[PDB]
Amino acid sequence: EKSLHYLYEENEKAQIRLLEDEVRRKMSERNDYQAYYYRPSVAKYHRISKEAADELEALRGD
Amino acid sequence: VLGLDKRALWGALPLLGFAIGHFLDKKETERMTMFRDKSALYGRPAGSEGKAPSW
Ligand SMILES: CCCCCCCCCCCC
Ligand SMILES: CCCCCCCC
Repeated sequence: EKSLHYLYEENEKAQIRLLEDEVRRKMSERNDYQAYYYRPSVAKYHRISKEAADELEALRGD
Repeated sequence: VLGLDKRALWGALPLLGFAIGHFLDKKETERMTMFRDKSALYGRPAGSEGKAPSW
């Protein structure tokens, strides 16, 4: 029965490892989730420079 | 006739390791208590769970 319990645990671990292999393959194929294969690009600096150019339009003058 | 002199008192430490390994084996026997009586070969049917466990 210890062999039965260890075989059940190892078979469920093998099934979860196979399932996470298909999940990681489908995640890296389409780049869908933010966690693993997502290469993050931000538009923060473009918005910062556009906001700064918007404040600089008010300060033009004499 | 044994030949263990006064330097044989160092050997209590490997027997302590034997006790540590035996305690860890007992704890792993306690960890594997799922399917203790639910196996199809040694498991009695329902209504007879009032007896002591086999191991
Ligand atoms: C030379 C004296 C040897 C015995 C005393 C020192 C070692 C003790 C070990 C105790 C292990 C539990
Ligand atoms: C590797 C474990 C050493 C200590 C075991 C203590 C057990 C009570």
